[PDB]
Amino acid sequence: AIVFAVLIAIYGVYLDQKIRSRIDGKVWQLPAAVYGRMVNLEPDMTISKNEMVKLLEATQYRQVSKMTRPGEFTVQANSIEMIRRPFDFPDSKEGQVRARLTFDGDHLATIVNMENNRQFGFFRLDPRLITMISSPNGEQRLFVPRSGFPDLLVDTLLATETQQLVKNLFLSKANEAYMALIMDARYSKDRILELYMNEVYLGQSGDNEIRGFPLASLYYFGRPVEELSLDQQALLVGMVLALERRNLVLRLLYDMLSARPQPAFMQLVRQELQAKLGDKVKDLSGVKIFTTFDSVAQDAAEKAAVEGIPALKKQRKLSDLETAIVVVDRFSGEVRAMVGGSEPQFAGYNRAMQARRSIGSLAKPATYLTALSQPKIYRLNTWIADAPIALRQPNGQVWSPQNDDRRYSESGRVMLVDALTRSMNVPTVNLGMALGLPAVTETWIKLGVPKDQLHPVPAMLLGALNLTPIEVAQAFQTIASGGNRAPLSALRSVIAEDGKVLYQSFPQAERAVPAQAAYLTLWTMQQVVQRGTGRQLGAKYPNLHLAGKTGTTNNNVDTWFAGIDGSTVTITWVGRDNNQPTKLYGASGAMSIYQRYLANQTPTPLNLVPPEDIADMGVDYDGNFVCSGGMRILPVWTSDPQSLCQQSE
Ligand SMILES: *C(=O)[C@@H](NC(=O)Cc1cccs1)[C@H]1N=C(C(=O)O)C(=C)CS1
Repeated sequence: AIVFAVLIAIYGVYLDQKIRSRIDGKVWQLPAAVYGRMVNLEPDMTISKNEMVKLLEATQYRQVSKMTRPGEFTVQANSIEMIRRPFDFPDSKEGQVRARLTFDGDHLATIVNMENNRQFGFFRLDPRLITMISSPNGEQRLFVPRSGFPDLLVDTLLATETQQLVKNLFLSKANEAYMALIMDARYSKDRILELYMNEVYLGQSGDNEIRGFPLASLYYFGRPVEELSLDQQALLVGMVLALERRNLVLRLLYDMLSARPQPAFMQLVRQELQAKLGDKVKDLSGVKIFTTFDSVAQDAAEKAAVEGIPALKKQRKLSDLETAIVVVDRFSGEVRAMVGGSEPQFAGYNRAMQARRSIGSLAKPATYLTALSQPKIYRLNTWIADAPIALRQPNGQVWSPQNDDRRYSESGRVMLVDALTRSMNVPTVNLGMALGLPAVTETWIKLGVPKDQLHPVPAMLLGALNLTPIEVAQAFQTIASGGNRAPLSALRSVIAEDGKVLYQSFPQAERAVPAQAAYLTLWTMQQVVQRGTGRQLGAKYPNLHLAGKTGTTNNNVDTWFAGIDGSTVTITWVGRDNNQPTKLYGASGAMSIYQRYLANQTPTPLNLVPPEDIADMGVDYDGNFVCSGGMRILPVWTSDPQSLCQQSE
């Protein structure tokens, strides 16, 4: 019965149909790749040699003595030499660039291409791959075409071992062998290994399969497939006793070689992807997600949390203590770092987005910002009464707020500037009540805090406002930018596999409060750090000229710190998940975590550029403006400083 060779031949044509429907189109449901911030280096930019090495190491760059592969760098007395690895940037796709970065003190002078010895207007740094968004299959892959793999890695694989391809692609011996002779005849020998190098099982991440050479190289070493050393190339081929198999591959093909994710930040990323695009993203294959994430700021914030919390737990003899750190861009609102606990590597509860706590004294700048927005009535030299308060509540209660020392000024008065500097409760209520709670509540709305959290009662002025550190970061960013509310974002762009722009971020800053009131509040916040509540930071970092504010709720249940540098707004919270005493203050708790965060990186000094109609004016001991001289110089929102003439008469 020669009929058999006809029904098996028609099965081969109906197998060639199946190897077409798959390979001609969607081969895999490639998970979405999440990338960090794309840093553009530029001549005259304020970055040091040490700051650049740290930035490089954080972006998966390895320090060497002589460069041979991309993603490597060398350190010299006043320069850095690097082979910037190829990256498919959304703006323009680039390749290998051998560049030299020459420094002059705290700033970069030149970025010169070592191939033609020419200067760069700006030089692009590739972003670090943070994580992959969980695939529906559970099979995690990162697609790279044939060419992307080095010739040595290909040869380490050929041999040991088309036959395997079909097994992992369509099967649960004769069936695959028939498919193998259908495959090899239809597609080129090089196309065959392209699919093989992106199919093979190489690892396990919980209950998510880590398959293919490009994702395995990063999942095991933290460096791309192109930049794999022969010993590492052998191990990746060998996995297709652990040290023994690496050496087993080495002997097959010597003695030297044989001797040799962000759960807090991703919550915001996944939440923003859902809000901006919807359910349309998840279906699409091989999506590229570009975030605002800073590897340098994060590693520094994690280190400050992992080291600071147990150091505070041993000093105050605490059984349990927790923290939350949110770093956002001063001007754009871009979220650079997010810490939701003392264990930022191993987490389920994100304190930076879920721990809704009383803000305390962090509510004070809203009151002074509302006051300073009215320059014809409220200035820095404005006298505020500091005497016993008794306010009527419905029905029979009397609210008598006190300053922390339960004391009042001998004169019964303080200047607005000192009241915020020292975080004095009594004059803050007096000022807040004279302006009225609806005026102070309106400032908060403009600062971008949630509307449903604002209850306009006298207690609001002192800190009866429950917010998460991210909502506090939004409020402080608005004051820090110079009075522009830039809605906080984790997403820069969302790009399809075919290079199609699905989502693109654009600036949407809104003028919330006047620039002058925001400056006057910021300059006053520099006084808290230098001479007021945050004085311990100001003594450690006097040249940074930080603008800050401490927070210490009633019964030491919460310690807050709102730190502002030249480039970032950092909100720190230190407290207990059981809402209990921490034996800590704003300065000793949250601020101690911020210093460590400042020491763990290189911060940008805050040089307040005064906006329009700002004049430095002299006041006498009585607080009255004087023409020439005065024992105190205060900046004033005025277009004609001859407020002095009117005052002197
Ligand atoms: C605001 O936080 C303000 N707190 C209170 O008045 C309630 C108190 C809590 C502990 C003692 S009184 C306080 N501001 C600071 C600060 O950290 O800036 C505190 C030192 C106490 S007054």
